[PDB]
Amino acid sequence: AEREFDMTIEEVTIKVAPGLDYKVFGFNGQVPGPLIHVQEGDDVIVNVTNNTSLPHTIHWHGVHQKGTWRSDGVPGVTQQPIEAGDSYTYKFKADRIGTLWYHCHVNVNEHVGVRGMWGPLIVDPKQPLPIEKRVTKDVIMMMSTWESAVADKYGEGGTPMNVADYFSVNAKSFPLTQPLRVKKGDVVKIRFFGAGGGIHAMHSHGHDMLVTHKDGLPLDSPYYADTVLVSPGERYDVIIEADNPGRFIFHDHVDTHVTAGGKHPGGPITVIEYDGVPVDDWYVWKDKDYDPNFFYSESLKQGYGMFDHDGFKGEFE
Amino acid sequence: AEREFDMTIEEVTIKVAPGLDYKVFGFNGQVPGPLIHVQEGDDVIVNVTNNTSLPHTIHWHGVHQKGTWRSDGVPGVTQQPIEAGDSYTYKFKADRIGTLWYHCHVNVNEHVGVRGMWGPLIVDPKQPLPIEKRVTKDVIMMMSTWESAVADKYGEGGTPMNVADYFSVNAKSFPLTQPLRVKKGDVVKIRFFGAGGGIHAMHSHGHDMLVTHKDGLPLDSPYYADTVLVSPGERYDVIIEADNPGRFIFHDHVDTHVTAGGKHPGGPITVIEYDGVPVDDWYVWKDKDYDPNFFYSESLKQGYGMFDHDGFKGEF
Amino acid sequence: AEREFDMTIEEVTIKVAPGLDYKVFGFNGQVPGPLIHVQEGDDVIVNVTNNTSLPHTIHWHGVHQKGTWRSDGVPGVTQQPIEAGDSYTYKFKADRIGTLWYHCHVNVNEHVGVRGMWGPLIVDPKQPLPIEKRVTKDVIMMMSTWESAVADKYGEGGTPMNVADYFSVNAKSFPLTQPLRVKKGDVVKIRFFGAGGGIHAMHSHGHDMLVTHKDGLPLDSPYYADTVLVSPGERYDVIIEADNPGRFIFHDHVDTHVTAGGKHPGGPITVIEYDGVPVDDWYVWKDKDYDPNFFYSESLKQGYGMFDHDGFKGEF
Ligand SMILES: [Cl-]
Ligand SMILES: [Cu+2]
Ligand SMILES: [Cu+2]
Ligand SMILES: [Cu+2]
Ligand SMILES: [Cu+2]
Ligand SMILES: [Cu+2]
Ligand SMILES: [Cu+2]
Ligand SMILES: [Cu+2]
Ligand SMILES: [Cu+2]
Ligand SMILES: [Cu+2]
Ligand SMILES: [Cu+2]
Ligand SMILES: [Cu+2]
Ligand SMILES: [Cu+2]
Repeated sequence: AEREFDMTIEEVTIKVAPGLDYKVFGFNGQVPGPLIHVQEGDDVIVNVTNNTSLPHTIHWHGVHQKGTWRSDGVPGVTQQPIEAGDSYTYKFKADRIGTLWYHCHVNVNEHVGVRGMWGPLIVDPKQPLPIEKRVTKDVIMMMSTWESAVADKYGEGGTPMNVADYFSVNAKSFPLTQPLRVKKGDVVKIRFFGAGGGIHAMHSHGHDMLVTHKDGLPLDSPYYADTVLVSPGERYDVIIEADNPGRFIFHDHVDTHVTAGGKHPGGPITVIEYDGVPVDDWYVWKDKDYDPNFFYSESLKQGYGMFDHDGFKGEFE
Repeated sequence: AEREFDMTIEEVTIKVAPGLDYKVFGFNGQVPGPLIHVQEGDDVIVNVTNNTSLPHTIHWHGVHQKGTWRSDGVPGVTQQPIEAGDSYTYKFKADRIGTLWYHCHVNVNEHVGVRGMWGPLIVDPKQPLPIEKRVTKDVIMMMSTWESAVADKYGEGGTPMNVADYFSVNAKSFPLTQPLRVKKGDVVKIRFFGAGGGIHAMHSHGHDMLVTHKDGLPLDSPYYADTVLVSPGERYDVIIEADNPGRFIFHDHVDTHVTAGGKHPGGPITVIEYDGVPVDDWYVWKDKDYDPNFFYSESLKQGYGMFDHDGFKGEF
Repeated sequence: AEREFDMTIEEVTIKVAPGLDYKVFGFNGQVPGPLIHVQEGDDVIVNVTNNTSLPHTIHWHGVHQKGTWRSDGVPGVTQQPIEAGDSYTYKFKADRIGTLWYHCHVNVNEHVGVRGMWGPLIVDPKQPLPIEKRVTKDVIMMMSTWESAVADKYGEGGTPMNVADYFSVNAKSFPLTQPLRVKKGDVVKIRFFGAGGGIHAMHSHGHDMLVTHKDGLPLDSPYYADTVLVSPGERYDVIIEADNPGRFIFHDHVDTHVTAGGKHPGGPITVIEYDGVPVDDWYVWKDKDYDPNFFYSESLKQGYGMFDHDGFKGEF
């Protein structure tokens, strides 16, 4: 099918952590950018308008651009940049399946490293693995890092000289992240993305993960892990069988990453919360103001298309 | 079987490197903490007494806690922490096999990053791989990093603003590590652990490694490597066929990791020393004061239980 | 067959990036060092002369040194170092196949980290994989990092306290790298090496890579990837089918690595350029002074032995 989307690039401010507000260039004014969910073989058209003060592009990471290299999104290689106020249209066939993503390809150390210019692109295979058919909950986790010294200043950041002192999943740092709520018998697909410049060792308490896909393509030899290393650019898809009720933390095991501005706890932490487990008064997330779509799991059920999410939206000036 | 162990947490000082003594929170007053070795299916009970000034927990990494999530050891999530002076009992069924480990889950960036709050938990499958059948020597290597500026003061450390300037295997930096002594024909199982916050590229000279397990679970498709990347949390099990007599160094290949306080050589370095090879006058470890249990290989032959090692104890 | 050659170690200066000249210890005065290409089973003899002011060795990474451990190149473990002005002969059998490499093993944090003391050692297997038989272009990519503060300062560098602020493939930072020129239907073997102290996430636009070898040995279960993480000491071999004409950049996806001295773009970046794709006036490499052997692809076609490359030579 032909699927056409209109995307903008906006200057907004997002709250990454308690006391850390961050200026970003959000696709449709949010970080992570909108979920794009299409079927293998769809023809995709994306009309992009740059409502910011600086040039950008969009690169479609994992998309082969078969006969369509001029839509690859690389400035000075496949196009000139999309200047401030201008528009540009990308066209590609989604013939590469799996967990893909998209991100700016201008000034990437800064724009992708700390300005949140990225989002997920899910291409459903016409022939999914048998296990994929058992899945009852699909979860996106996009990890990145932040340099507080340049939070308020576009044009700086993302160099070896800077210090990454805050860490996140889907642009929030614990406790501002959200739990992953399941019930016994759920079959959970988690898609990990190394969206930023850091390496993240994602560990699930209480469960092993069956690693089934690397960069969106199914492994001939899947393997179990309790800790999956995710590095910039990569994706891993795993399956968790939710057959062990409890409250089980799920987090980046890199020790300095579970900090926020030098304080702990913080960083890419969630909790696998099973519905049947009674809540203790001392539980850190008792009475959490809950977002069921923090990992795009509700959007991923809503059919093909492009989905914004207000829990990811930042504030305009 | 039901296996019941008593553990303490103690404030002790350990020698990590020449030039670097470090204040740690040692399980049973040692770093690495004691080896816990049990069989698939055993019911484990661990009574913990906190003889330190700060709160802690113990999380059993890789243990599913099937029906026992309140023993998972996560403060504010599965329990309130064990306060200074207090005690707490963990109970779980060891139904997950393989190379597991245990560590504090309070203030993890500091307590696991630089205060030595970790140790190995080995669960023997009732049914081991055929490959494991041939093994004649079992070896534990737990890698971690240290920040000299906070060595004497609990309550600081483990952040991106700190500088990790010393590196170790089993809490020693070369030359204070120990050789891995083997004889021709040995079949050596090595279990690597990313116990601290760094990444370690473990490279064996003279030999390829067969990578057989990831996070303690056997791979359907094992593969050979001469360099295995180990990151925080992870474990890799490999097999080395000791069929190539010589002196073969075995070390982290991350270049800045083979330093100590800015000086080379240092860091996670050992030597595979084969029996019978003549020792040259200039050999760095000629006349080494040798500890045959530096990699827990003696303890690992002693059956199920909790094993302290005096070579790992700190001072009060 | 017996393969004997002569290597020297020279103090020279290379250009890593616009504005960054770097003092290195180049094998045969070049960085990457010379390509050594032999067949499985060959007997290799390397006569080394140190024409620098400091001691070095050469370690043959991946080479088992079966019955020849005294040629392993490790100072204080397998030999005394090769002092300034002296010579040393290495002898070994190339019985381990695939993508191997060689590097100094003295002061490695500096000498390998920032002084360019490394090169590729390719051992052709008697029984290549079928896909290897289809290869039309063989490509070596050795990644490393540079600390501009010590560019002029032998004896300094490669510690946690230093700052790696330039990044390269084959000792050049974009735009001083070279394009990977292919034609439609080419079958491209690329060998990635973690030669320096950094981690590199190598991403190919427009194409998936089939990962076929880890540290030079063939995987029983190869797998596709669009991003391959390469860490110090490791090698990965991949295959790209060149079936999608265009201009497709190919680079380290670690965000800070595509900088040069804090400026962007720079670092380990190349472009897969297909023959016959029309060239826009804004294409960054439209006027490139092309070196067809920047990835040793020509040398790799010229027989068994040691190959220098004038494009990698430094200035005395
Ligand atoms: Cl439930
Ligand atoms: Cu941008
Ligand atoms: Cu990308
Ligand atoms: Cu890409
Ligand atoms: Cu944890
Ligand atoms: Cu603790
Ligand atoms: Cu853990
Ligand atoms: Cu855990
Ligand atoms: Cu070595
Ligand atoms: Cu040297
Ligand atoms: Cu090496
Ligand atoms: Cu080696
Ligand atoms: Cu790219």
